[PDB]
Amino acid sequence: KERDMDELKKEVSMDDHKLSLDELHRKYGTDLSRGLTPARAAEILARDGPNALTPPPTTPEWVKFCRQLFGGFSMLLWIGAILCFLAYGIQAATEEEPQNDNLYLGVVLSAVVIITGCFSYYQEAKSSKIMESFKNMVPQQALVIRNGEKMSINAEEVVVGDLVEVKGGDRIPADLRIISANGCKVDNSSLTGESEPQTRSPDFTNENPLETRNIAFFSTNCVEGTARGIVVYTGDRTVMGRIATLASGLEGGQTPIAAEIEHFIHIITGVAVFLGVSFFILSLILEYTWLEAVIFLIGIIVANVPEGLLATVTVCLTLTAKRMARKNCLVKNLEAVETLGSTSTICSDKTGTLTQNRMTVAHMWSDNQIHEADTTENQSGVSFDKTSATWLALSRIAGLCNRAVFQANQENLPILKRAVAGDASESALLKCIELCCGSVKEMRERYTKIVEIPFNSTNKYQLSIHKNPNTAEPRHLLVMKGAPERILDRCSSILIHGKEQPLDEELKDAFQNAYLELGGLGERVLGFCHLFLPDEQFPEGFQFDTDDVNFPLDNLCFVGLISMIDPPRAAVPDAVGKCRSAGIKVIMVTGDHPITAKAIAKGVGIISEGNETVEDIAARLNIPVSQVNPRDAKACVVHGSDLKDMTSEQLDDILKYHTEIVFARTSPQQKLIIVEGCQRQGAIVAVTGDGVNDSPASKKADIGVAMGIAGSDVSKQAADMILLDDNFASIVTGVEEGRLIFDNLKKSIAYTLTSNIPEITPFLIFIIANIPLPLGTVTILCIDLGTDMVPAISLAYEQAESDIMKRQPRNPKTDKLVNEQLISMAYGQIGMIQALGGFFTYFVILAENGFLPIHLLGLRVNWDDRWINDVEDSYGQQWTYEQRKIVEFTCHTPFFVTIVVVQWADLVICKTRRNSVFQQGMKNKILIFGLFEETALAAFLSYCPGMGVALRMYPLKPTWWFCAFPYSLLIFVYDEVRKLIIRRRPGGWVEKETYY
Amino acid sequence: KKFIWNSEKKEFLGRTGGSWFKILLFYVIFYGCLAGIFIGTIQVMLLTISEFKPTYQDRVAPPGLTQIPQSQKTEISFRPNDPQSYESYVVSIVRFLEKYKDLAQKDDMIFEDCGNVPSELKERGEYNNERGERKVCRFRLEWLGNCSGLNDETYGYKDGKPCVIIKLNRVLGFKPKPPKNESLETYPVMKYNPYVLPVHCTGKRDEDKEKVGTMEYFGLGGYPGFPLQYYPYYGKLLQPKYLQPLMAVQFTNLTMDTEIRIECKAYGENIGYSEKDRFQGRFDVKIEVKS
Amino acid sequence: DPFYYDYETVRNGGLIFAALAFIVGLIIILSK
Ligand SMILES: *[C@@H]1O[C@H](CO)[C@@H](O[C@@H]2O[C@H](CO)[C@@H](O)[C@H](O)[C@H]2NC(C)=O)[C@H](O)[C@H]1NC(C)=O
Ligand SMILES: *[C@@H]1O[C@H](CO)[C@@H](O[C@@H]2O[C@H](CO)[C@@H](O)[C@H](O)[C@H]2NC(C)=O)[C@H](O)[C@H]1NC(C)=O
Ligand SMILES: CC(C)CCC[C@@H](C)[C@H]1CC[C@H]2[C@@H]3CC=C4C[C@@H](O)CC[C@]4(C)[C@H]3CC[C@]12C
Ligand SMILES: CC(C)CCC[C@@H](C)[C@H]1CC[C@H]2[C@@H]3CC=C4C[C@@H](O)CC[C@]4(C)[C@H]3CC[C@]12C
Ligand SMILES: CC(C)CCC[C@@H](C)[C@H]1CC[C@H]2[C@@H]3CC=C4C[C@@H](O)CC[C@]4(C)[C@H]3CC[C@]12C
Ligand SMILES: C[C@]12CC[C@H](O)C[C@H]1CC[C@@H]1[C@@H]2CC[C@]2(C)[C@@](O)(c3ccoc3)CC[C@]12O
Ligand SMILES: *[C@@H]1O[C@H](CO)[C@@H](O)[C@H](O)[C@H]1NC(C)=O
Ligand SMILES: [Mg+2]
Ligand SMILES: [Mg+2]
Ligand code: NA
Repeated sequence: KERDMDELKKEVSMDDHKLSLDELHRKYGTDLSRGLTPARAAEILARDGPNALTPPPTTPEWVKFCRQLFGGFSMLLWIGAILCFLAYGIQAATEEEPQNDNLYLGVVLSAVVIITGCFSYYQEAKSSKIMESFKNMVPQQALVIRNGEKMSINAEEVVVGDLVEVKGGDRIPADLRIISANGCKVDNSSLTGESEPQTRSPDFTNENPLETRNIAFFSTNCVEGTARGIVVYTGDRTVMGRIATLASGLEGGQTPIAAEIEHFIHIITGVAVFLGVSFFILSLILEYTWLEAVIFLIGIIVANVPEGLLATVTVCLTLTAKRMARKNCLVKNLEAVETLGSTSTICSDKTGTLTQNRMTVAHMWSDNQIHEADTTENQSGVSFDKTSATWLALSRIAGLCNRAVFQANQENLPILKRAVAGDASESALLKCIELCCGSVKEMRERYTKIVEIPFNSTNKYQLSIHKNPNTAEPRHLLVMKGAPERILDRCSSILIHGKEQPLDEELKDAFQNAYLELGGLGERVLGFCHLFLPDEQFPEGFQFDTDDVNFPLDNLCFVGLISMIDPPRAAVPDAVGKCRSAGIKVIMVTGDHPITAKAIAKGVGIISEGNETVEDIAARLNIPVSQVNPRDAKACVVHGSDLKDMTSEQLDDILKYHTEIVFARTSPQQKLIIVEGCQRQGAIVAVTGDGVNDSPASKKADIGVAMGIAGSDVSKQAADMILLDDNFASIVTGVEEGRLIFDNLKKSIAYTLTSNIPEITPFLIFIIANIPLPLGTVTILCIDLGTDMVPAISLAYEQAESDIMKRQPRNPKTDKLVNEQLISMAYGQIGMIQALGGFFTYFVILAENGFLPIHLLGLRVNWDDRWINDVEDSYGQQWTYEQRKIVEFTCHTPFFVTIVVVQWADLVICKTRRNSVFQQGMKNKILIFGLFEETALAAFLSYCPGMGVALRMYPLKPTWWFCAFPYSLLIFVYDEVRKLIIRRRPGGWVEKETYY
Repeated sequence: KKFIWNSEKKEFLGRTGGSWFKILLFYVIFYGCLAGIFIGTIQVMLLTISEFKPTYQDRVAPPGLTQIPQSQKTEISFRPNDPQSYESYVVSIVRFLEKYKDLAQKDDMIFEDCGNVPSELKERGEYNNERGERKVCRFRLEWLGNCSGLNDETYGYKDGKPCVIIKLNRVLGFKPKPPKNESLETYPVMKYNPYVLPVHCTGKRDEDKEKVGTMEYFGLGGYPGFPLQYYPYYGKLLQPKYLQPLMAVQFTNLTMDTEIRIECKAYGENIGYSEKDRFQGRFDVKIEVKS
Repeated sequence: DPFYYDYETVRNGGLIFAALAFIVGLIIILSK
């Protein structure tokens, strides 16, 4: 019945906040000024549960180990091992002196799966381990009023329906219902995604419990001021709690890489059972009994399963994940490293992910000129002209008349990332003056503050009078700031390059259009002004007691405006440009106000310049919006207020006809609906978020990306990839590496899949032509799990053949990892030449030892017999059992060496899929070592003392080392001219048939 | 998604007809060239070997020692009464000695009467084809006394006290070298040490050596071995219908209804042994005449 | 006799090569 629970969680929350204080207190039975008695609080504490989210569902380590021992690839090797023991059972109990080949192979396959499980498990567990070192859960106590007394208790010890007081800086414990506020501004950034610090007013404002101001929220911090409130929701019943529980209860889906692995297995086992069944029927048609034919069936099918490809693919993914971890881009999932490359639509979060989520000084107005300040997090932008006197006056008005100062440990931290006490606006101004106008430390005390006038509830203004330390004038310096309309109403003089001028409308209207320029840009603007009081009328001893008119409200000297907003992160615009360059559709999904979301989208690249919305065209023609055609609007903004009353088909149409989309004022549940809508198109979706609202979106998306520091812990756990450095450019690195490793996997797979033809053809013609076995089991293991291991891994180190960030994202229904072209090359052409070369070495050895190839036909009937010790060759010589058997094993060993020689050229041609080996170049040092190690190991397996006794691999007469040479050169030349024709003829045949 | 069989826009099993023809034609030409290349290289390989001698002969360094009853496990278990119990043995003995009858060796142009006494080796020039088809020394069944007879189409062999002849593995250019007169304890044998390769049978342990009472050997002129006048071998091409020497061994005093192991070890300097191949040089048999 | 092959010489040489080629590969993946 959990379906209904998850459904009740996908619905947007409701509340009873809109209630009179008497109605609220009667519903909760709580005193508004004294809270409640401690006994009642303890009774509720032991009634419904402590105020804390239920811990995540613990995942035992043996469970995820067993998880790594299963899957799809390991499952194929498991059925292979089981088929080996089945064939062994059919061989042990039915025939005399049964061979232990199948048993050896079965336990080997089991060991392959187990070892791969241990390695992959250690990697995923290592990621989870370093992730556990990031839980810096510091206990936080709340201020609760109970029985009429102020008590500071643990957050979990807080209950429902009791008065709670919060001070500027304290984090809101539970979900409160504000009853009495005083300049209280809370930070709803991590929950609803509202950028600027939304104030909290006790009066009911909006029907939406999120946009309203009489509700404090879980995981939100009180920015400034103080407030009181009755606890309404506690623990998991909270807003962010109901969101977190939803994130834990959503499905992860199937990664694209895993789906490609499954499709690959479909083709592998398809041809495996086809060959096994057709050859089983053929063997029964010949002479072999059902007893032997069954072994032939299981043998041909099992032999067609790449035993070593599991470890090679796992190591490949692990290597790319290693590179991800080097750039502080951790991946909790070993296959999630690839999902970025296949992604075709990225749903980003504005506040926190795209933006820095911090008020920063944007632009300044000086001498009727707009000056853009540097808004980069690392300070790597253009610096404004900081030399004029107007800048000095403006900077003094901002640095002096502002209730903001640094804190205790703020000394070694940078100027921006450090902590500041006060309003977010005042903090931005303080950071700007401390970064561009020297230091505000001595600049503040240089002007002794006499009398201050803080901000006002109505007709907001902040002024103060300061002394003057300049050695040229003893007059008093009065400074004031506020909303541009208030300053325009209380000013007459205007500052320009040092001197003053009247309020002439020629430059005053020039100030008004600049005000609308910065305001329309989605920023918050503040006007700054100052004036010199006449020391003749206000002497150095006349204390301007704060009661009456001691300062001229009007006749002040306006210096300029100072705008501010949360700027996007440093490499965010460039990264978005790269994603759109790669063909990835960027869709901003945020619950912030549209007035800012549209501007940020224009500033990052989600809304291109020149593209208009339906409302933009309606405004450009001075006509109602119901007239213009939405098809004439490339981009569109979707208000969350309107998204609620929408169907699936409507959202589908929004995505299909609008290329640049910005979802604003969207609830976390609506973020989930948006991601599901993008997934209905059949595209790969990546969601990059930070707040708790991005938790249900990061969990359902094909790949979730969380911020390593600015991201909430819930969404950070529900994500599949973490950016420890918060560098959004890692998204670009990710899509690049994902496409790269995808192609490298294709190459590596084609390599291991090429060796299957010469591995199985000996046993096939052993049944057809009735000739001695050309290649044994152990020798095949020396190729699949021995030599070719390093070449396959080295194939992961291959670089880009062309610009991968220039091509469009891969089509999930078309560009598969293992297409029919790959099989047409490995199983069809290259592996065929390798098999012919192996048989060549076979006949070379047997003919040189006295068994001409023509004479080998029908010889296995007596060749494998252990007692016919007088088998006649072509020269009349009689060979005993062990003599000809020694020849057979010393015939399996060079066949294996032949596999290595042909794999030389096969590796070189698989290294490049389109470019000539001369174009790409043998610069892969791991590949060079892959050839040296492969060759040296192959020689060691033949010439080491005791190999014919342990592995039955006898030494090779040196001439054998040159039997396969022409076949290898042939493979290299054929594939080289193939890629040459694909280069010169990019049209049809060579590309659509062989290019994989 | 697995009904891509056909469509009204021409696709079969996944692709169109013209595409099926293009791919099939390509694969036929490609595989045809691959086959021609493999055939040409295998032809060069055939050109690197001669018709009168194998290039490598070291894998047959120690010659083997086989017997006439090619038993399933080198075991001779039968009943002295039931004629069908030992039919599988007698059939193989008659088929083996079918090429040694006096009528089979009748042409004087390919057969040469070696002699009634084992003599020195007979080298018929070099192994080239400059000389004609070499002659093969005759070997009549009369040499294997008590194990040849003058029986009819069916060689009435020994029911009690069976016969087991031994044969030396035919090797090209192999010249057997019997041990020097300084015989290092070689189990009583005749003084004809210079022109015959000795072969002596015995038990395997203190039990088998006791159960096997008396053994009687038969050979050319009565010597337990192979005469050097029949070596070396010049290949099947130059010496067809060649008859390698034979030597019979009869176990007279056996313990009926008891499986006993016999090891017939051939001695000589050019005769090697192997702990892995119980047939290289030596030879084993498990006789059990259960009545 | 032609029935003897110096397998120890070829074996020793094969191991010398299997050692040299491997140490050379190690030098290859260590560009210093
Ligand atoms: C071959 O078998 C015959 C039996 O048919 C053996 O002839 C006997 O020989 C012993 C001496 O060992 C005489 O006492 C008997 O009178 C003989 N009997 C017959 C019927 O001839 C002969 O010895 C055997 N040959 C060998 C070499 O053992
Ligand atoms: C052939 O073997 C038999 C044994 O099967 C020998 O005769 C036995 O001799 C022992 C004394 O050593 C007696 O206890 C047995 O009763 C005898 N058995 C029979 C059946 O006679 C016999 O001496 C052997 N003969 C030869 C020529 O080796
Ligand atoms: C033991 C012997 C007789 C078996 C003979 C098997 C040969 C004839 C089979 C094995 C693999 C086969 C090929 C497998 C792959 C391709 C690509 C496919 O899209 C069309 C068929 C085509 C072109 C096949 C042609 C026939 C083929 C070469
Ligand atoms: C195609 C070229 C550039 C690759 C270089 C690798 C070739 C030349 C190397 C790889 C392995 C080598 C062989 C390694 C083992 C043996 C046995 C030894 O006792 C004699 C040399 C001999 C017969 C070598 C001959 C040269 C050889 C075939
Ligand atoms: C078009 C051209 C380049 C192809 C010419 C084919 C060459 C490269 C092939 C044809 C026959 C081949 C030889 C066939 C015979 C022998 C003897 C054998 O015991 C070892 C392999 C060895 C030594 C081969 C080496 C390579 C070889 C000479
Ligand atoms: C014992 C065996 C029994 C049948 C013949 O008497 C040949 C021998 C030796 C080769 C051996 C088969 C049994 C099946 C294998 C184990 C086989 O599945 C296989 C699986 C993987 O590679 C090969 C195909 C050939 C095989 O190796
Ligand atoms: C071997 O020595 C014996 C005497 O010990 C002698 O009778 C015989 O003729 C010798 N044979 C050869 C070939 O020298
Ligand atoms: Mg394999
Ligand atoms: Mg956010
Ligand atoms: Na997920």
